[PDB]
Amino acid sequence: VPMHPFVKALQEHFTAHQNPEKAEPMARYMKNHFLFLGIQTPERRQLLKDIIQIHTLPDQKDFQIIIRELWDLPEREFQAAALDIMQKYKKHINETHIPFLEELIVTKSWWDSVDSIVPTFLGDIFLKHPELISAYIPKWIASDNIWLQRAAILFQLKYKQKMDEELLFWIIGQLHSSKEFFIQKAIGWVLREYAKTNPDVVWEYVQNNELAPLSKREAIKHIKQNYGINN
DNA sequence: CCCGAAGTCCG
DNA sequence: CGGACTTTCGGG
Ligand SMILES: Cn1cnc(N)c2ncnc1-2
Repeated sequence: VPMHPFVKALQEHFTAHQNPEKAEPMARYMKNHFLFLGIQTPERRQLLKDIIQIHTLPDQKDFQIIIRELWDLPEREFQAAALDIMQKYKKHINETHIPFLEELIVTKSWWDSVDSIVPTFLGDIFLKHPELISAYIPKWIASDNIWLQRAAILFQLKYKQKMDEELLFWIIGQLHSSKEFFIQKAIGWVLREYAKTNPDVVWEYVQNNELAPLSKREAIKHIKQNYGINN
C-alpha cells in the first residue's frame, strides 16, 4: 500500500528545500539521535501550509495514519510536522487517544517530541478526565522508560490553579531519587512553573523534601528572590 | 520587539 | 556541581 498522498507530497516538498549545512548543527543539538533535513521551524511551518493549501487537510479518518507515517520517516522534521498536523486535528482528540499518544511518546523519543506531546495533548485530556489519571500515571512511573516518567511529571505543567498538588508531590516523591538528567530537570521545571502560581507551597516542599540538587536549584530559580538566601 | 523555556565551555 | 554563555522556539 502506497504512502498516503498527503505524506508523500510533504516529503517531496520538504526534501526540495533541505539544507545540509544547517542539518549538521541541528542534528548535533539533538546528540545525533536523528537525521535532519535542515529546515527550521518558520520555514517548516510554511512548507506544511503550502501543502495544506494545495491538497487540503486529509479527512479525520486518516489522522492517525498520517501521523504514524510521518513518525516512521527518518528525518526529525517529519515528526515536528506530525505534531503540527496533530494540532490541526485537536478538536477530534479525546480520552480514547491516550494509548495512541503513549505510543508516540515512546517511539523516536527525545525532549523535543515528548515536551510537545505531554503538557498540551495529554494535559488537556487529563484536565477533562481526571478520573483517568490513575489508569496511566502509576504504570508510567513504574516503567523503565524515562520518557513516560517525564510525561507523568509534566502533564500538569500548564494547570496553574487546577494543579492537583497532592498528586504532583506524590509523583515527584516517586521519582526524586532518579539519576536521569531528563527526570531531575523535569521535576525542576514543573516546580518552577507551579511556583508562579503558588510559591509558598513550592518553597515549603523544596525546603523539607529530598530532591536532586539540580531539581531544587531549577525549582527556586525565581522564587529564591522572594524568600532570600540564608547565610 | 520583548522575555522565559535544551546545548557547550570552563573553573 | 553549576555559572556563563549559545541558538532556537513559544508566546506576548
Ligand atoms: C531550547 N532552548 C534554547 N535556548 C535556551 N536558552 C533554552 N532554555 C531552555 N531551553 C532552551
